[PDB]
Amino acid sequence: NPVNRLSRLINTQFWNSLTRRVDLNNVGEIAKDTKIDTPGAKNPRIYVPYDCPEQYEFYVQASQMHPSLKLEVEYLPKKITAEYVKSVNDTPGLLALAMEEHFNPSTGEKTLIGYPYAVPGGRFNELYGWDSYMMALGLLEANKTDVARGMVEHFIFEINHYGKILNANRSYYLCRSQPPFLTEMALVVFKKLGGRSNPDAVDLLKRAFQASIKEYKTVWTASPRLDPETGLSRYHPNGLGIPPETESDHFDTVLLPYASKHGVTLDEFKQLYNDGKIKEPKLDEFFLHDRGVRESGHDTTYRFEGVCAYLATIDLNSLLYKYEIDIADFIKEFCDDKYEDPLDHSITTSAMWKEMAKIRQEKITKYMWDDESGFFFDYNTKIKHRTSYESATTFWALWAGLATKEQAQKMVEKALPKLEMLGGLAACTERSRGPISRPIRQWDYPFGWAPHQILAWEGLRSYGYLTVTNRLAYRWLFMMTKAFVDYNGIVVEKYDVTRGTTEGFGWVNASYILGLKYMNSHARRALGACIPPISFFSSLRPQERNLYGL
Repeated sequence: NPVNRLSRLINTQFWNSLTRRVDLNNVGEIAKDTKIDTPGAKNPRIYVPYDCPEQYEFYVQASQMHPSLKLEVEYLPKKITAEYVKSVNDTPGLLALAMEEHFNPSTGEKTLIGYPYAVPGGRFNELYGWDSYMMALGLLEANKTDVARGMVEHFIFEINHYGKILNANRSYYLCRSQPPFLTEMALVVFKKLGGRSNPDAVDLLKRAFQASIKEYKTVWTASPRLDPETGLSRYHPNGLGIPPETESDHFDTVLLPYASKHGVTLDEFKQLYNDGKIKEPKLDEFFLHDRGVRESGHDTTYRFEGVCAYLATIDLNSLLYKYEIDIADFIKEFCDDKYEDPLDHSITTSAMWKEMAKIRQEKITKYMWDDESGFFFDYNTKIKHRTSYESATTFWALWAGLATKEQAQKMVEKALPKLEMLGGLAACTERSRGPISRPIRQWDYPFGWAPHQILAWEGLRSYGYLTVTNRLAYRWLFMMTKAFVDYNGIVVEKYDVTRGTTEGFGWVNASYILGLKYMNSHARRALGACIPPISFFSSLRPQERNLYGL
């Protein structure tokens, strides 16, 4: 039965196919990085934080053992600056990550072994960003909890030494973040570990929340990302010049015009830009939004083409609302309601945090909500004006819990129909994508994406619309199954939710196990048979058709 074979292969072989764990012999293998091709990129290189000597000694010991790799091991500046990153663009490295202490039990000798993590696909080696949240949900259902907690340990380390959660732990990503989830990623690994009853769990929860507050205070509610006027935040990272790791021809077409306005070749105009010698400020702005897109993780979409860095999206501000509520909880429960920040001696009560969330809610409802069409549009903060773009992310408001009971009912009724295609939620309505000529962007209609599905499921089920989750979860699980059958045992990164023709893919895999949570015996049987959603709902007694909002 196909849904049992795939499910079986996710829970066992694919997760192992995607685990990574850093010890003294694979370091070379992991740190090898093709994405950049200059001289300096020829030897695998790892960079260590300035204040981690025990870990420096580790990777140096490691580099001597398999010296044929010519692995280089460099300490990082204490003060990591956009100007510095721009320099190491030609000498790129894999950033050191978390590491757990393990001791000999009769001699007592300390050993380092890297906490384990998961890649998004057999064609990667880096710990990626928000991907790791979804994947951690799957790993927890497959009772591989060691790998889920592993990644929380890494995200604390990333925040504590590189100052943010990174797109992925490589040198050339040090200036970009990803959508923040660490609060609820901490919570679920906490609950699965034992909750208050596991002391190791309660230690991890506290660390992950001390670190979460640092991220909130110093990344998202902090300039340049924070818009002071509205109070909301934008994906607006630092960073200089052309992103190195791209396809070399990528920007060649947008660069060529300027290169000829300045009367040089493409290469010379590239070098002269990276060296700061070009005052072409709208080109400086283009690359602002590109780096801003790379931070939203919606890479790319016409929702963000050239506008991303000025947009306070429902995406990020829904996630921050979640941070504000999860943090109030942590303080009133584990800090006796008095959290003083060890960095700046800032005394906050959980009442205060809740108050932060209350105003976020009002602000988001103010600039973003549209009681006619049912959506939460993004708000532009330079043009000071709302968008017409209907995004699947409007449901993050429910995932986070900032929308009112009244608002959700309006969204289910008026907005969910503009987005619900054959196999689930398209990333955006057909209207808002526009026409194609203007190539198609992969986060746009007709594509639908695992993270959008997973968040809308939990978000609907939170506001009481589980009957609607069940219908949506069917259309997804079905379309994934018929592909694994037809495409002859293969799983795919993105899916067309409008029509349908060896390691899995992280959050796709995880999307499957988590949607099966939502299916009864009858439904699984109809899935095994590859019965399309219309046929199957049709085949049902109206009492049970009610279970799918029909």
